[PDB]
Amino acid sequence: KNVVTHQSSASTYVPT
Amino acid sequence: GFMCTCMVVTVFIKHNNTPLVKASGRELCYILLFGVGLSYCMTFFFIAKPSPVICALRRLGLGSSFAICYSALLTKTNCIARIFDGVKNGAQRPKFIS
Amino acid sequence: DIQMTQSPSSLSASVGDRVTITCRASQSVSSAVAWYQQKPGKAPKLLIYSASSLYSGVPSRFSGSRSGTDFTLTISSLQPEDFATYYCQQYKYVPVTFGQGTKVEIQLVESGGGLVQPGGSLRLSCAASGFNVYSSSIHWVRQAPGKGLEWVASISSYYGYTYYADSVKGRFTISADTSKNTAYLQMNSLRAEDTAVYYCARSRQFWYSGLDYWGQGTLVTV
Amino acid sequence: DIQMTQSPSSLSASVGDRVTITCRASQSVSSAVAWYQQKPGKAPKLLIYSASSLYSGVPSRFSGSRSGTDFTLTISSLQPEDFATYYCQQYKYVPVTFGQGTKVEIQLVESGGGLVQPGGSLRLSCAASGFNVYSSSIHWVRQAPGKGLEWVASISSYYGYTYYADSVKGRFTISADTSKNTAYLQMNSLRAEDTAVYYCARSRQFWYSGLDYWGQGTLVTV
Amino acid sequence: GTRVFKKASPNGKLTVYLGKRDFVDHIDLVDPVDGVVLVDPEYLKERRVYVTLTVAFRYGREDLDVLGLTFRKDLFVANVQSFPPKKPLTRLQERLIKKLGEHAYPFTFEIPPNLPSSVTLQPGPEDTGKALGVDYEVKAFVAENLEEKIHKRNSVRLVIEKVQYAPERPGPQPTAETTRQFLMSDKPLHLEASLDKEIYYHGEPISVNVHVTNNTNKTVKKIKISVRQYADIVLFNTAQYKVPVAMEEADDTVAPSSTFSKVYTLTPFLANNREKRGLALDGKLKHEDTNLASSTLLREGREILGIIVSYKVKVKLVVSDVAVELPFTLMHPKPKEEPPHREVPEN
Amino acid sequence: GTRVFKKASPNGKLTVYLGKRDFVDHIDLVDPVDGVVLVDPEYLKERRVYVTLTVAFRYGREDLDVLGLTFRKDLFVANVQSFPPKKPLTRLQERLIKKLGEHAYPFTFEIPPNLPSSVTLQPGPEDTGKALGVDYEVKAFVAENLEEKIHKRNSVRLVIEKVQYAPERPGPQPTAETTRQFLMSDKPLHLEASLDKEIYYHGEPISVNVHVTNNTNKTVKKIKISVRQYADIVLFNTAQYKVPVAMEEADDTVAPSSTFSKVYTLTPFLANNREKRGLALDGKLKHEDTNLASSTLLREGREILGIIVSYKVKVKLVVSDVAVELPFTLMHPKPKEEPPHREVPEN
Ligand SMILES: CC(C)CCC[C@@H](C)[C@H]1CC[C@H]2[C@@H]3CC=C4C[C@@H](O)CC[C@]4(C)[C@H]3CC[C@]12C
Repeated sequence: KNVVTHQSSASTYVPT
Repeated sequence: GFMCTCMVVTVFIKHNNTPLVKASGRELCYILLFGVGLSYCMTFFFIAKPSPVICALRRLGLGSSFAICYSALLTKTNCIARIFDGVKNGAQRPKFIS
Repeated sequence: DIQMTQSPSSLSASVGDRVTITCRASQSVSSAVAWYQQKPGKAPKLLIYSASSLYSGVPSRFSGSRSGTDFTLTISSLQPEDFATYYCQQYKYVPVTFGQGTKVEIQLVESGGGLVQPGGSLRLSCAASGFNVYSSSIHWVRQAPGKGLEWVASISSYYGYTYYADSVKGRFTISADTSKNTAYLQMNSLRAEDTAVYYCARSRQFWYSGLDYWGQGTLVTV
Repeated sequence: DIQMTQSPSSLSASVGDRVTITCRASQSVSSAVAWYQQKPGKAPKLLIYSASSLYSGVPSRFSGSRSGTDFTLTISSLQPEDFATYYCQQYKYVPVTFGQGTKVEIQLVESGGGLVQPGGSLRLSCAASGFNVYSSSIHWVRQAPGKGLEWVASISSYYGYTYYADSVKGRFTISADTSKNTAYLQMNSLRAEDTAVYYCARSRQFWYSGLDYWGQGTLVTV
Repeated sequence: GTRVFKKASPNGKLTVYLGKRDFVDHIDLVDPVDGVVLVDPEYLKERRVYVTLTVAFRYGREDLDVLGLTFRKDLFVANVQSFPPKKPLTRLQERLIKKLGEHAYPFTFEIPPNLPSSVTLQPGPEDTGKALGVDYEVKAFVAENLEEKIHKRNSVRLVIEKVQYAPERPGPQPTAETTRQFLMSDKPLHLEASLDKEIYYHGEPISVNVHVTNNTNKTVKKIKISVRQYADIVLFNTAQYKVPVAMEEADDTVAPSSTFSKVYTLTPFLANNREKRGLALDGKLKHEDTNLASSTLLREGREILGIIVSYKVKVKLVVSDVAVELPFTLMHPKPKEEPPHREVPEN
Repeated sequence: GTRVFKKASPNGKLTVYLGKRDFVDHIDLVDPVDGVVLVDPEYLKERRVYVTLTVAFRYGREDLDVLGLTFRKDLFVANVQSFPPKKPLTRLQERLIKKLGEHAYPFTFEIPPNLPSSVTLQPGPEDTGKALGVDYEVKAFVAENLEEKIHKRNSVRLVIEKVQYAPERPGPQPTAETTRQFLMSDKPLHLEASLDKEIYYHGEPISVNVHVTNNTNKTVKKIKISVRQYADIVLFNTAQYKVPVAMEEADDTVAPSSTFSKVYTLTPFLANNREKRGLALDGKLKHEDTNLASSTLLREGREILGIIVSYKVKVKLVVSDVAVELPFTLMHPKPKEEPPHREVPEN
């Protein structure tokens, strides 16, 4: 019990 | 009492890497344990043959041991109070450096 | 800065027809493009905000679409009262300068206008009603005769942020009096470089739902 | 394990002609392919090592080439004494099993052979002369009748490394007596699964310049 | 017209498409994290791809940072096999499959209730590592089960935010009273405070009506009205973090045996609290410095999990002292389209 | 037929081709690091690509590791602009340009002399970070000058090894003698030792001839003959690291006023020294556990730079003690084709 541990983004168009 | 104090000292020294000892305050716990050991030493200063040197030693040791123990307790409770109170009014980081 | 191209430069159509206006951006804007309209002698009013999401208080005839970088504003029926100057704005990046502005043919109070010396200091006061300076972002936009609107100053009291255009940086100071709940603009300049009418508009503080409310504005002549 | 395919299975050519032998690997070998040859009743001798680098002590008629995974051994002139069985080996990965082996038609001492009971333990002794066990890697390779060579055991005393084939793992123990400068092989097995002649060869300890020296070998019959 | 957010691997063809960046909850139900993945047929034996939703929780204080320990735990980790070498789909997922192609493998996560919202503690200039707080992440691993180690190139990491909005019912307005008996005989001092409403939006002004009845032998020196923010940390038994995000001190005095009523305006904002290390703020993705943390709603009949953020208007009168607390909710309303989750003007 | 080694970026098209993985030196001259780079025209304003040759030097001891400090320095960093938006080329570089295409930008580095060879200290099981020692690396950055930060995706990192080989001249064979006068009157004890040769190859046996002349009143108990390896660390004024890589203790005794000559065989190897943390070994690329470090040759008329590795056969006789040291060189010879720089049998 005495413990501590236990590319870039993008967008696109999706047609309906 | 001396056996218990030395056992606790050895336990804390061996388990110095645990988060509990670090969070509780290594320095404060060590000095409190030292004061407890000083008290258990001063226990038998009174129970001996009284001499002026022994009388002075017993009075000084009793005063010093009480001061050490209760000042360590004050430091511990002051760190606890500073942590509990959070950010004080008009301040940003009132944390107590250990 | 990002320059917006608006087409056509001038459009004329019959009443009830469908009119399409195109807006091209310099680069990607992440669909953060709004469409505003203004009438002569009147403050601009927002029409479309946030990638073809219709704003409350305007007729449903206006519609928006986005094809890549291009943005299209479509009017199904040209109402007799729907003859105004339309502008394309992008608020994804600073500056937030508007588009070229197309013409169609067949509360906030601003003060501090009047005659101005060629070189000196000017103060513009913006009285705000119905909202707080910490719940909105206050913008000041100038419009010169013979040209469209141009973003000038922006202040966000909640985040404590200030923004000025490159052509006005170093000479424009915008402040928000929270106790008085008003805005002050100080401009120490020279010549007639800023001879334009200044509108004190507001936008949503956090999500920036376009410049919904625009001030009446006062004429400034150097 | 990596299996090597050697073509053709059997080759016959006139004396002085050019003979090409192809070797295909299962996967990439980083050009760590050598070509060996053996004559009947004689221990194998290395011919080409380390991607078409001719080894000292052999005629220059033999040549090598590498095209992707494929390796080619070319003999410009078929000498009357150059009628031996050729093998393609890859030592990039363990096991270091040789190729199929092509046939052409028109010091180290090994001991410990003799008759063997169907099930029991065998000891093979390899006396090494002219080199130290820490300056070379000692390998034991078995050859069965009607089949080519097959890598079995490898020991490197400098790094303290030992390697055995999958079919011989758990029953083969190889040791290097540095004080006696010899090699010992212990095999506790049963039946005639290992009825083959064992050659005690050596390779360069660090850069592994092929199995240059091969032991004479002794016949083992179960 | 609908659009989605795409995250691409640095190498290979591994693209994760998610419909929305915010997955809100309605106490009873939570909006499911539904998305799709495109993976090129570049595998021979590793025909299994996994999607992991992790509600990581990290914490570090100034004293703990100086000492050299920072708490870290995984509140909830959910693993879903995206590739089926049952599980109903949605209209958005079907549209994504149709547009992307046959390789579009769907994945849907149903976030269980009683989970903390995405709240990140404000880090100081010294802190340069991972953001302290509760962060929801989606990680895509193209590897043979979980036995293999995590590869940065193969894994796709995308940060999502789970937030709550203001309830439909405003709730009763706070009204807190306190009567204190002084040591000098029986001299009662009465204090009362009320709020304009119970639900408050970020940046909106807060009007507090404070009425004081002095029947004592002392005169009140100053009145301190503050907006305390409390960050209960259930895990690791961490002490409660209390921070005044706004304060107002009035030097007005109230005569003994007299009544005095007044109204005070307090508008919390981040500009004044930008230097308060450890302050809880809304969920962050790439250090956008979002608004203050929205006070989580414990409508469940109440679990000790994650970070619980609350706001209370505290009124204190000196001459000991009389202190009263009025809880209130500072939570964002439901946005019209979507939360941008970033500074809308980037520059 | 010639082949080169190619290192490719995780993303984009940035491939670095180098002719050989070992760049040896001949004291007077050093073999130049010549290579080519293929970069796709994926840039608009950042039309500058840089190649950096770094002779990094790291060190860490057991006490220092426990304390929490590890020394690190850059002995020599050379930057070359690969793209010229003078510098003679080589035949290999021209062939690489012809085969690769027009985009093949060359880069040539002339390593200055008096630089330490690629020697890596053996790390213990506790150590899991960068290898301790002197490592030569080539890093390709596709960015606008050095002002921009280093990007892992853009930069290409390839480890090269600079090693020295045995000199053509074997040199005089070591012959060390020592005469000691005991405190009991004037009783001289004579010790002499000689080696078969001065230059020694790794794994080759070492034959030491030891002759003892006892004219004293005491009898020698045991004779200890060891192969000490010394790693002088010029930087940071680190204490000399001395490690016995091989030892032999003989219980034979020599009677007083008598002569005794013998020969001893010592063969250093890594199997017995695999547990010696901090031992200097040959340059490593991907933890191949190479042979012992080849004793660097200080033919220059002698600079305090990098790590200087040396070997000495020490002979000690007890009954104080008489100790003698014979320096010798344990260096690899010139390989026929190339050093593989890896375990030739991978499995
Ligand atoms: C400080 C601790 C760890 C060690 C010292 C404490 C103990 C062992 C010491 C402290 C005072 C000492 C006493 C001081 C004086 C005397 C009187 C002498 O005629 C007999 C011994 C006697 C009775 C000593 C016995 C040992 C003693 C009790």
